[PDB]
Amino acid sequence: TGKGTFRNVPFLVIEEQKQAGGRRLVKREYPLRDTGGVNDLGKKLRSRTFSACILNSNAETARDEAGALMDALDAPGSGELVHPDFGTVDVMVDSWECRTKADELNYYAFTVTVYPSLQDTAPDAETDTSAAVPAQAVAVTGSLGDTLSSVWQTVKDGTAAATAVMEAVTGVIDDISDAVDNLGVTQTVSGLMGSLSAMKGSVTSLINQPAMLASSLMGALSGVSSLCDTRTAFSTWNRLAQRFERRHAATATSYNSPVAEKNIATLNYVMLAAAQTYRAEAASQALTAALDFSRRMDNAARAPVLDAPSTTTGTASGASSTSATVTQGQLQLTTPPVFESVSDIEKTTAMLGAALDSVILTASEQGFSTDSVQLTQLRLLVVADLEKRGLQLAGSESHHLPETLPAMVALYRFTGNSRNWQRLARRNGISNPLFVPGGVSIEVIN
Amino acid sequence: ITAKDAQARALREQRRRLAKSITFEAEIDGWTRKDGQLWMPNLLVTIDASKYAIKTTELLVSKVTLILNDQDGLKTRVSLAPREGFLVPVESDRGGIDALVEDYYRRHPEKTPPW
Amino acid sequence: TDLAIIWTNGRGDIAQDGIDMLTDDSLTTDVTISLFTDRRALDSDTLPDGSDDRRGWWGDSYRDRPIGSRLWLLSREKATPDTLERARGYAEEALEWLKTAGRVSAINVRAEQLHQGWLYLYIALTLPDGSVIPYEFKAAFNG
Amino acid sequence: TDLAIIWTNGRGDIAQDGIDMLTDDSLTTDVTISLFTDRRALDSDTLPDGSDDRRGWWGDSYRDRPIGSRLWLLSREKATPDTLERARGYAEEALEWLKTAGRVSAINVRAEQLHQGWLYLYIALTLPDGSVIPYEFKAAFNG
Repeated sequence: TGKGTFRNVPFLVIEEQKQAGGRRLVKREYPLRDTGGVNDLGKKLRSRTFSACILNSNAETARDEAGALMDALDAPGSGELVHPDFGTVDVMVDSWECRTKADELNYYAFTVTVYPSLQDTAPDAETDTSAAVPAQAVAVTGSLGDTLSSVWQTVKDGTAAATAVMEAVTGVIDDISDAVDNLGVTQTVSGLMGSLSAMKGSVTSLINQPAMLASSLMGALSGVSSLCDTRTAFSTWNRLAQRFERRHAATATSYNSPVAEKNIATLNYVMLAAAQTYRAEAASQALTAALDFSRRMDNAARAPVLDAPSTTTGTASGASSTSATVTQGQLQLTTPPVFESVSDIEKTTAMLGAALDSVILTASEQGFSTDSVQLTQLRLLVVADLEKRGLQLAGSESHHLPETLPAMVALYRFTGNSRNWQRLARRNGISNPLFVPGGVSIEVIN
Repeated sequence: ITAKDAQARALREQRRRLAKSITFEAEIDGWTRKDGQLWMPNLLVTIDASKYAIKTTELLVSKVTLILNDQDGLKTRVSLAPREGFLVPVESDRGGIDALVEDYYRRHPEKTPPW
Repeated sequence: TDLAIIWTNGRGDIAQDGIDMLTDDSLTTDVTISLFTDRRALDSDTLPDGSDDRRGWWGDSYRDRPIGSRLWLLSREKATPDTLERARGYAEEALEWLKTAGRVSAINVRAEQLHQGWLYLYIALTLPDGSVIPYEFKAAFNG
Repeated sequence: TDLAIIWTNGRGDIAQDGIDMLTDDSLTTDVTISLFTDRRALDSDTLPDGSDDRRGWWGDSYRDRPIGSRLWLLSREKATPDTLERARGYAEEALEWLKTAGRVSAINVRAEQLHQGWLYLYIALTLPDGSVIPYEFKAAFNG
């Protein structure tokens, strides 16, 4: 029995039932040229339509059912259309009719046209994971500085406690100055070096001022961070953290005081946490730089021509800056050897995660709560950025090879566009692209 | 104003009038260029509109507008003006050792001048 | 790699395997969750119970998609062709999201009445070439 | 004047002649290359093999046109008119790039079944008034 319904109001199918919809095409016809064509643009909605009839042997139940159908078709919202041909769909009505003939006492004829209830936004907001790392790093650094300022206790004596606190502060300053000096082979670091020298020369009056000491150190670290570009930041921060760590493990008679053990331990810890957070931010930026450089906007089936200028990439001589579109990597610089391949990104992500987890577990005992609560979210954001932008790329597949093929042939067999043949070799980690290993799994991007 | 400054502005005015007088406009099909990058201003293109009896050979793009309408599709309306209208009064469109060296370092801009 | 749902005695609970719970990374868990969890009934639909409570999940308004299927509307039905068609339609609309995504290519589902008192559905999904070989099992009874 | 392809034992290769390789400046090499090199199969085509690799050339994305012909889709066919029609269409599509230019005037290709187990293709072109005399050879066997 043909018992299609709209809103649990029964109706009988009759006459014709149809579905129409295709792609939107734009016709491109050139003057004084013959070969033309069209271009694709999405797909238009599926405009369903049907013709239904309601009749009975009473001429009053027919009127009641017809009125129910009118008031159910003319209702606000979307209803479950059930049709023997369409199926079970959710549609919004567009227009309908109710035709009788004043001679047929029982028959009432309807003709409905419906549209799918597809409600999707145009902008389609997503999350910007690249820009969520610096925002969290700023809060983590601020919380660490506040914790150091709060937990620092002034010692007033001139004994082993005071001299040992002096040694710890001057050692931290020495490490920072050594990092800046190693940087300064190319970059000009005169101002930061002079500020560090003056700050070291004035320790006695710092260890007694807690807030000034914490800032004096956070400002130095911020200056070190601002010195580096996207090329050496990861290397420099890697070094300062290794060094600050070799420390926090030599700490974890002399003094005979507890307000020293605590000051030294909190100082060493805060230094470790700040260095590792800056390392995480630098890694997040290095990923963007590497992905930007590993991008080739060619992606077309053209024929090579005898183009004299710029035999290899670059730009034509004499072209201004207005002609070239800037990319995100250049816009932020105002690449490392590790962030190129895939196994390397995996190892880097694992190392960052382990280091930050250890820092959190240690922080849960000095600088108790706020630092750990901020650092866990920072770790989540950093690892999410790394995994979502480096490995979980769009259309990445894994294939094996029956024999060792050149990278171009291997790429063409799997995707059909051989121009991005360097990307496959770089991401796999091959030295010579002509010999891509056979039995080993190969990541092919599409 | 001095004499050299006077000629500089007088030429600037002449070249701006030259640029504003002659205008080419075209509607190409693709946002991307032939090489693959986007269409942007300040580019020297070679015009070969000989079928319409037009004797211009080289022009400089002056305005690029990209469109994504539904009735249009992907289009970019590119406007062209002669290059000789956007030059500085020193240079020209194609008396001593100093002049020769300046001419060489002007023909080759990617080189570093002596300054 | 998530926990596997194992059907024992007509209900599916998680189970152990050696040290930790047995894991599974395939379409089996996705299908058995998208098919046998009650999603919210519409405003016009009638309910098998005499109650007015529509099932669902509190987090349905958090996950951009209704969770499961409406096969709970056929809790009490008699052997008539209508039920066979409605079950086919409900299963298709519940499993359509896989085909809207790229995880399955085609979905052919048919309904039948087996040995008296049996509602039988045959669902055939066409997995793409890159799809890992899915898990397979049979519901078991004990005690 | 490029190298000529000489057919021996059902496969083609370049050959020597006196000092260096024999040359050819005609339509013979162009036809024997445009007909007997496998171009990329479409997404929806069903390959004769049980595999899922579409033969092509890494330079297909560097040479402005697909290289060869789709006659390799008929590696294993039975004696039915559908295969003959498909072979005729595939040869027409492979060689139409010549008629698009001015190198040939018309093309007439027919498919037939000669002595049992023979897929006979008769392709007759119409060279224009100025075209050079094409090369002439027959397939040969040895050993």
